Amino acid sequence: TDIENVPAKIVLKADKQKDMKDYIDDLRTYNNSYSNVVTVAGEDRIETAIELSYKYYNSDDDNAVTDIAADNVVLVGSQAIVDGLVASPLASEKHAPLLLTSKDKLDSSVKSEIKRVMDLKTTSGINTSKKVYLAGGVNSISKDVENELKDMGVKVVRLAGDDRYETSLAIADEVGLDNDKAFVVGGTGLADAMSIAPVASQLKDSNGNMDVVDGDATPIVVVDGKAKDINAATEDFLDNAQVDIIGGENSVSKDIEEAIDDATGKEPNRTSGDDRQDTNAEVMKETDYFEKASVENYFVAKDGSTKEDQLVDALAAAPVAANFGATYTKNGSTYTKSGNVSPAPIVLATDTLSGDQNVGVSKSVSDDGGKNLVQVGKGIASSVISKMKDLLDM
Amino acid sequence: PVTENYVTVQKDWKNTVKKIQEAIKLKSVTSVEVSYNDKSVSTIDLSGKTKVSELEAEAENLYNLVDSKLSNLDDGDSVTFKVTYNTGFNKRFYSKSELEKIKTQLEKKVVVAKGDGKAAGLAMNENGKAVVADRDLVASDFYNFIISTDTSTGEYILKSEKKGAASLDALNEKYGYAALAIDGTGDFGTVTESYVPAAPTDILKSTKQIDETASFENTGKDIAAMTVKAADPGEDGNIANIKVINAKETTIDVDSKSSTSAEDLAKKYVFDDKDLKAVYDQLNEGDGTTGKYVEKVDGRYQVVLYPEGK
Repeated sequence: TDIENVPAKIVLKADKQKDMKDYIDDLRTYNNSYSNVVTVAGEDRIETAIELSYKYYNSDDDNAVTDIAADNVVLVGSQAIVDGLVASPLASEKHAPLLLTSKDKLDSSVKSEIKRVMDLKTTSGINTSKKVYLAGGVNSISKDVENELKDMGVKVVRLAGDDRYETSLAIADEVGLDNDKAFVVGGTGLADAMSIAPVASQLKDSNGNMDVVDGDATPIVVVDGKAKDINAATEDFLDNAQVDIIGGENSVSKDIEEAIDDATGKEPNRTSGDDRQDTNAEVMKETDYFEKASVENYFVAKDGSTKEDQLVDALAAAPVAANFGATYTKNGSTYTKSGNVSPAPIVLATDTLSGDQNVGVSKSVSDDGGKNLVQVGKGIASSVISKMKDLLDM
Repeated sequence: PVTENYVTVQKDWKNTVKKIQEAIKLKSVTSVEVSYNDKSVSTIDLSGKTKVSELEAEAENLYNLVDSKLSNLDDGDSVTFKVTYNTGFNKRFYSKSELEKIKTQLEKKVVVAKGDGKAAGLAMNENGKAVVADRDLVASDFYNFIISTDTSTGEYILKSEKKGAASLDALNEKYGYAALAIDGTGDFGTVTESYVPAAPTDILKSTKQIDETASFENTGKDIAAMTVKAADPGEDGNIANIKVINAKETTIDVDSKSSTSAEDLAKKYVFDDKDLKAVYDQLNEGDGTTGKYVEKVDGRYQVVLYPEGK
């Protein structure tokens, strides 16, 4: 603002140097707290994904992920976390939002949001770079949604198989194993996969550095961990890539782990806790994912303790958290970024916050404190939000 | 020559112009450039003027010029005064306030200090004999000081005068000069003379300053009068840029119990941390005064913050 437009002129008087410095420090704390502790929610899960897309994609927000028209969009069924479980790294690599629709009808709110993010306008045409991906079979997203999108005049690509295991492979094949690295989760590990979605969605060049312009995502593959081996299709995909398993032995057993060791020729790593919230905390504690005392931004979503389908909130927010701090833009025919990237994890908690998670946040947060705290969706108790604010010095 | 900036608000504009008028009547201001919303509209040059009567009129023209503008200033508009002034008493007048302070100081200055009596010095009357004095003598015991104006320029001036024979006699019968060590048993009129103050000839005004060495010099029973010498030099062509905006001014005393808390100040307004951090970082270095974000004024730490909005 210009001095001719400022609302007030504050004059601070003090006797001693200490009492003045302590006032400024407290002023800094509350100024950052009231500004950057936000809640992006809306009335239902479908509105929640729209709220995230409107704020962070093709937007003039100070912390938007992109401020230019998006070319791709990822669609997931609102009650099909099983199908679109690994859809987050795809959205992030394609520079696209992840939205939710109803299984039967294409909701009008989603219709409008797709037009806004893609910059579809009756005065101009849809060119050949405008694609919409569907994650799930016809029992996840019906043919009606597929054909109504085709009547709009955009490209539609359904990524699906005969079951969740085939479907995950279709999506992961689309992401690409460009850096010889993949993540593996169990068929029952819904929250476990959700804790690694923000990490997988990070964009890194071939030397493992953050790069939102040229980097690639890390695919996630779902396997049946109640078998003695892995099937051929899965084995064909993984090839010779370093594997990280997310979950305990009761989700991915030791014999599947050994199977991946022999098929790949590389000992698989594993991050796991005692329950959903402990595994969430362990991801924060792993230095390969979030280096110690260097995280500034944090996301919070529900853990799905009461109903598993509520994990979709984190599903839509994971691509945003992986690219927070930078903004994707153009300057002519050249794509570039604006700012610097500082990825954020997603803390999973509905009613209470486990002590494991408290250690996770305290280790990861930088010594200067937290910069941004985002609450995704409604239903989260304010107890955990105040506890997170205290942990972040906010 | 210094160049400094100042930001003032609308509800204190009459005081700000008053101050500029006061500097004009002291012959310090060379020019005043007035700008409306960063657009130069008028200029006042006081080069030829060398009399208070002439400077008073140009002071009035400044108030009449910006009266309706500043009185009806709207959110978003601004007025700027660019003032060029000189410093030093060889280039400006003494104000009445400055002369009244000097007068009090001169009146209380010590002219003859009380001694032990082991050599020549001040003696006091004790029942006919000269004994060690009970106090020191001050300039106001011998002289009286007067503030009037010059009949050529109209500037305030300071002059001194010998007290009346009545007041001086009342002193001659109690204190005197002993030209030899006093034994405390020698008659007063014989072992003491009375001090003789000189006739004042100097006046304090422009181009002059009080000469604290010569003034009230003691040479035996003689006392010199107030003496003046050439004033110290000052710099020419200092600039003060005073802006007037339509913002509410709020002052907070951190050392008070009722003051606004940093939490409640942060709910009302929005601040930039690049500036808050600039202040915090300066206060972690020495006394915290070296730098433009913190200063000491009237013995207190002061910091001025401009919120970006509410």
